[PDB]
Amino acid sequence: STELTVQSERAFQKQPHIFTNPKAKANRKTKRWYKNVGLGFKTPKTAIEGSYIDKKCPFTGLVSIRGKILTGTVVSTRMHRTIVIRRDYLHYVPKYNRYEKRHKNVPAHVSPAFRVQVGDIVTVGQCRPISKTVRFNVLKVASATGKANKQFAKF
Amino acid sequence: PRAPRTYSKTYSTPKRPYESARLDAELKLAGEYGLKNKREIYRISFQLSKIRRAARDLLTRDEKDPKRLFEGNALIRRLVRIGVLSEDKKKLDYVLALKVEDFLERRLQTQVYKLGLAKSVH
Amino acid sequence: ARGPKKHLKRLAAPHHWMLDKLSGCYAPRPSAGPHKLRESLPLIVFLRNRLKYALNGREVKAILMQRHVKVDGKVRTDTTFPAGFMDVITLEATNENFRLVYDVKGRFAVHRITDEEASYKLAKVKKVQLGKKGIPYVVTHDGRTIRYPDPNIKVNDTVKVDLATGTITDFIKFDTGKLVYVTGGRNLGRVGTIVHRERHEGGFDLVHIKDSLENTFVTRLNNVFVIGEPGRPWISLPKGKGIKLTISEERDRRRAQHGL
Amino acid sequence: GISRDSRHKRAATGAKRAQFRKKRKFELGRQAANTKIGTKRIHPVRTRGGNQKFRALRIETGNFSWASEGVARKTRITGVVYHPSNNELVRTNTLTKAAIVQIDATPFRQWYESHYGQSLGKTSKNTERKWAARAAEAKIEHAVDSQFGAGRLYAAISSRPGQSGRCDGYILEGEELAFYLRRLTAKK
RNA sequence: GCCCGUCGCUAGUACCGAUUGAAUGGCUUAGUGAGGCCUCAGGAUUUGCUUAGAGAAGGGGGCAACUCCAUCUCAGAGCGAAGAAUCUGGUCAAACUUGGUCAUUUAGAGGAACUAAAAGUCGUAACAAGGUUUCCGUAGGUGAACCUGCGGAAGGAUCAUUA
RNA sequence: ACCCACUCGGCACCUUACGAGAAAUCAAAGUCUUUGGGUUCUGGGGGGAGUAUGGUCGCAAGGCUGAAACUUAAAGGAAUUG
RNA sequence: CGGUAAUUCCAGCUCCAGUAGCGUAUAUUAAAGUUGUUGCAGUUAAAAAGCUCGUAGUUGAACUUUGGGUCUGGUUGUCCGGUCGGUUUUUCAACCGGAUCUUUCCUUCUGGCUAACCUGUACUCCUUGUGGGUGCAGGCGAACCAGGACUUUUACUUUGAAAAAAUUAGAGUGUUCAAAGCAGGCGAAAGCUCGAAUAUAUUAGCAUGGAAUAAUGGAAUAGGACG
RNA sequence: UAUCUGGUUGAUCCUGCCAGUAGUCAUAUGCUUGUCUCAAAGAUUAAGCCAUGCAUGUCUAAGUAUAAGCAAUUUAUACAGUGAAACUGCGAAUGGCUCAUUAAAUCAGUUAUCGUUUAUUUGAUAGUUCCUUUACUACAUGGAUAUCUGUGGUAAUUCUAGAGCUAAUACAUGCUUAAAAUCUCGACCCUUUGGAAGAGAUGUAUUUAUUAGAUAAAAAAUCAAUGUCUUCGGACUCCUUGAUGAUUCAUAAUAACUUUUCGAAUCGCAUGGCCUUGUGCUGGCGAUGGUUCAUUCAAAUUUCUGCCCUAUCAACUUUCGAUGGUAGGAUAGUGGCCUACCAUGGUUUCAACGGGUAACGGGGAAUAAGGGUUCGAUUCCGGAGAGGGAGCCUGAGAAACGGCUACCA
Ligand SMILES: [Mg+2]
Ligand SMILES: [Mg+2]
Ligand SMILES: [Mg+2]
Ligand SMILES: [Mg+2]
Ligand SMILES: [Mg+2]
Ligand SMILES: [Mg+2]
Ligand SMILES: [Mg+2]
Ligand SMILES: [Mg+2]
Ligand SMILES: [Mg+2]
Ligand SMILES: [Mg+2]
Ligand SMILES: [Mg+2]
Ligand SMILES: [Mg+2]
Ligand SMILES: [Mg+2]
Ligand SMILES: [Mg+2]
Ligand SMILES: [Mg+2]
Ligand SMILES: [Mg+2]
Ligand SMILES: [Mg+2]
Ligand SMILES: [Mg+2]
Ligand SMILES: [Mg+2]
Ligand SMILES: [Mg+2]
Ligand SMILES: [Mg+2]
Ligand SMILES: [Mg+2]
Ligand SMILES: [Mg+2]
Ligand SMILES: [Mg+2]
Ligand SMILES: [Mg+2]
Ligand SMILES: [Mg+2]
Ligand SMILES: [Mg+2]
Ligand SMILES: [Mg+2]
Ligand SMILES: [Mg+2]
Ligand SMILES: [Mg+2]
Repeated sequence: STELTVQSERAFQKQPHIFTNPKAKANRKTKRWYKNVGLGFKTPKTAIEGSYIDKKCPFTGLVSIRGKILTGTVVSTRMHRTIVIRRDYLHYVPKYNRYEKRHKNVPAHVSPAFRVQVGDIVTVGQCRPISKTVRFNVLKVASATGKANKQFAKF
Repeated sequence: PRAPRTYSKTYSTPKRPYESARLDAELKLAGEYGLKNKREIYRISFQLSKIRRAARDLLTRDEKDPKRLFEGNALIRRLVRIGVLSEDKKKLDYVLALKVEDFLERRLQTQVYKLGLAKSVH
Repeated sequence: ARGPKKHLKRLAAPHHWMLDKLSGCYAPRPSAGPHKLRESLPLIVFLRNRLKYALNGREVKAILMQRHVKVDGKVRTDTTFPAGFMDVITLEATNENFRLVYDVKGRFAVHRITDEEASYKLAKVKKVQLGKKGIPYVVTHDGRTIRYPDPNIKVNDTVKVDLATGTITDFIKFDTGKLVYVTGGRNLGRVGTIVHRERHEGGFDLVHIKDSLENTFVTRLNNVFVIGEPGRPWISLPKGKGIKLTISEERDRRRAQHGL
Repeated sequence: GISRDSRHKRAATGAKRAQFRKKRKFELGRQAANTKIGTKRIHPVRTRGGNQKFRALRIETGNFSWASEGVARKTRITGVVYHPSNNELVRTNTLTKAAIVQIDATPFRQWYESHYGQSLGKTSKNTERKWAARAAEAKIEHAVDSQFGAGRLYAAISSRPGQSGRCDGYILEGEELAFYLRRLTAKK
């Protein structure tokens, strides 16, 4: 979400230490470097076919996914390239021997490879500290459509 | 700061103070087996109760499975060596019924009297 | 606080010293070296509590100063050197060489080893990496780095080490059906065969390891140390030999064996 | 002094986190160098783990580099020509990473006169074959050629001159070169 | 018999309360800003290398640019290196100043309570259909209980009038 | 429009309670120490007090919300005989 | 309780309780099912909002793979001790698995090793034999890997790995007994020699089995599934 | 080792509370007190104040010695035995105490650093300093400064100013050094199949670039560049590559720089081996140092989940970074850690925010059927603090306080 412009800051952003040789004359021009992420996660072609740079993407960046591979649905999407994943869970309380439905929203960076909307479930890997709160990175929008192509009643 | 050398207030009072029949029954014990204090009795009663407490927490589990079998046997082994428990009874469920009177008759107090030597107990 | 810690308080003393609760506020902090704090064994514990060649720390200190003590070829005068797992401690007066190996319980043991075999030290990996001048080099979890290893000495695979010279005698690969000694907490100092290696992406490689008695158990790879192929382990192990009996089984062997 | 604490920053929600401990050394972040171009000077600093981490101060010169050829030289700087973070660093003329700058280009010529020897802006018998075998390899992207004639190429330094001490950078070529030129015409 | 209130005395608990109250601390406007660190300079002093002329009694192995030696050694002067106080911006920011503000404390004239009571006045409200049945809600009034409207309830003084 | 029998819906009585319940009584106030169908709410001796305060709501009356300090050995409930 | 016999005040003798201790004060835990998850009350004793709506919450009907066989591993009681108070089978048992076959897939392949004979290429070392194996073209793959492909996701529960030590429970042991402690034990008493356990800690994460329970999900514009 | 009694009544059964009852490595006190083992002990109130003394310093065969010190006697015609003093080294960031803060903070387990520093630790290791190559410091470069010699001050102080000498593992400079191979330069000949005499540069650190760091299998047609062997039809064949789940990783190259780091003008014991018979060239056992890689001790962050009371706190954060982004700046490093420009996010009744806490977290403690409650200042592990609040030097490690600077008290 934003989006599209590729090169549109005061600066002009390249994938650092990666080159698009002017002497050489390939069809792509831009050598789109990309990362195989591991942990059984497939590299989505929207990253490798696409345009955007992003430092903070796992695929098109130096961001290395590790550690806790959390999940949960997506509540908030409004900000630039990040998401807020709502990781619901229970909390056991022995003096009762029952459960609290607890909440914690997890802010998590989006590589624009994926299309993320509200009410979508999403696996998401811990990585470097991206930002203040965002220590996490969208890796797999599981509800890619979630009845998006199909509403639609009248035969 | 070597380490706190642990201890126990080992021997612990009953939960009322004046059950008349207990006050007599404790006197009877301190008279028969010659005990200077109530303490000497509660000492045995607790020391015993600790065993009982094991036996209950073993008999809750199935004797055939491990701890029940092992700790129970070792608990019995311990008692038969100390000589409270009979050689007729080595069945754990018999440990449960051991009583304070059987413990006292095993003390060096009494085993003087039971082997003669002293005469008249005290 | 404000940087690294210099003391080590006796209750915090890692349990497999079998350090005494009383008789000292402190424990000997194992100094910096090839083996991790808790996985090491400082020589004071070794020479005093274990072997009793010294009656106190003073005598250990002097014992190290006169200097027949030689941990892994070199001498040491350090009262708390990290003499960890596999570390060949040779006392030339008495000729009582000791390899450092775990008793089935977990606590280390005195193994009164030969002249003779106490001469190589088995050692793990760790790395495989390369350094400058493009030199490929291998590292042992159990301390040392050895240069120019055979290309197919891979990771979590053992290596026999010449020790006195410090090179490579030979190596044992890591794979299915290979005698493996254990160095992890609950399964610590058991021995077994290896059946599976659960790969696991990120969250630790597991290994399913049946003993002689064929009681299965699992550990992590890091806590596993390939002692050989089945039948012939490369090290002479203590009485018990990595079996780890049941509680009643140990009680049985004790109260059966009464030879006054 | 100028610390890098997560302690301050109120919080993720707002909760003004109370000042737990007096800020520590390991959290620190020293005064910004913002090195100029006016008489070569450097001071070092004793950082974490000892480490002499040279702070450049009024740094003149830095080895700015080609792409097509793959070369760099003892190359003089002229001035801070455009800085895409903050224009404050343009007028004060404070050199910084990813700042577009102008390169004396005489060393880029003198060495180019050997490499190919075709000249940019507008002997010996066996060399003439090495001269002939080389050359007509790189034609160069127009702006760089005119800037070669200007004596003022457009680099974009990529050292961190408060960390490094060295002010070594990179000649702009191709797309990024074509981009930063549009911003230089926008700023001017 | 029980008992309810007004009004009295004797103690104490809290309450409010003018105080332009007071304190302590926490935050906090504006102004100042100690001191270091970085930074712009600044150069007390210390010296190397320059062949820079000595007196020097072999100032390199026998009158002589010593068969001139790190030669006797200062006027050189040039070139450095290190380098104090001092000092131009920054920056961190104690603290003060003079306010503003939350929290907790704490004097406070006065008021208005509430509770214990030895036991006193004034009645005697309620409990018996308590001598106008009690109640509740809610208005008004009184010397106090209380009373009186309206509506309600019986915890009513009635589980009852048939055609 | 009745009679009579049975039925879904409504409003209440009689007897035994073997079931509840402190009992009065209750076919629910039963299926609860043989303790668990689901859910919301309220109470924790009496007073002080539905007061003080602070909200908040009201034209106001007042409401909603709601204290402790202090005080006291009983306050009750139901029934038994007088 | 105390107004001249006060068994409660105050003193002597008795006596009780505890005993080198016992009282007192404040907390606090128990008792308190007087805070209640287990486990309380609410017609009248305190307590059901005057009523209805109502978002969050919490809760929420039933329904999808059941049953039968066929072998095959154990594990204690039995049947004698077949034995030098212990051990090895059968006549038998229940109990817990495992493999399967039942309209039935347990995730599927691209290949490595195809262990094995479903074999039959020469047919026989050989009691009259289908007792027995030197043996290799088609080829049963579960005997393991090592890489894809893509997993409906949870809760739930399992055993596992981890949850520093002391503490806690607890095994061993003559600190004289214990409270404890990590000691100790036995020789010619010239040297040798056992130990220094085990368990717990269940909250979260990680591991693997299980698929009832509970939720969740899939093909109804089939843009569905396969080839 | 699941336990109840007295109390409202004329008496009854309840609701109910009070009262008892037992225990507290739970405080206090009141009596009383013979012994044995063991043994907490200024936390609670004032994280209030502190006389005095002490609690951190350290030398070996082995860094620096004409103490006008001690030795003293059968190595010193530069030194060698002991050694005050001092510089250098290292240590003083450990331990110890305490609990004021502090309520998603700390802290516990759990991960992670592919996101970093790490003296020490024990493992590893640098022919390339030279810069034209017919006469050059290398068998050893320089002058300082201390302790000292005195010259002194002061009312005080672990205050030290001047001169004279005097060192170093202190501080500066600074030599050798090949062979090969690879990359930039080059007297011509002979019309192609084109091919070379010979000159310069190339350690390690540093900096940015740029390329390699590969890998799902077999077989072609021929268009531009046109190479090897031609047994002059044409053949072309044997053509390189670590680790992880995962990289812009390890590592290797091309290009350079750089107020050009490092590459021993260091030290104690041992006195061997060849004679080209010089005092020649040679060589043992050690010490420290020194480079990045390792490891250890650690270190900073950081993942997940988890706190006591309060709605008589329902909104809070966002001017003065709140949430995100792009870029820089800084840092050891990640980052709203800081700065610019931009977007308007972020949390919340699954209690945000606020307040309270006679709150340091955890391990644990007491109680003790089960479920629990309350306590944890306090022997271990974390975290904080050293009257407050700041700021910093040195150092691997300090925002140190038995360091310093300041302001308040
Ligand atoms: Mg400390
Ligand atoms: Mg990892
Ligand atoms: Mg200032
Ligand atoms: Mg009337
Ligand atoms: Mg009346
Ligand atoms: Mg009346
Ligand atoms: Mg009350
Ligand atoms: Mg209680
Ligand atoms: Mg109740
Ligand atoms: Mg009522
Ligand atoms: Mg259902
Ligand atoms: Mg115990
Ligand atoms: Mg109970
Ligand atoms: Mg009454
Ligand atoms: Mg009475
Ligand atoms: Mg009580
Ligand atoms: Mg010396
Ligand atoms: Mg590449
Ligand atoms: Mg790299
Ligand atoms: Mg380093
Ligand atoms: Mg950045
Ligand atoms: Mg506190
Ligand atoms: Mg607490
Ligand atoms: Mg604590
Ligand atoms: Mg306190
Ligand atoms: Mg501590
Ligand atoms: Mg103080
Ligand atoms: Mg300080
Ligand atoms: Mg200190
Ligand atoms: Mg101090």
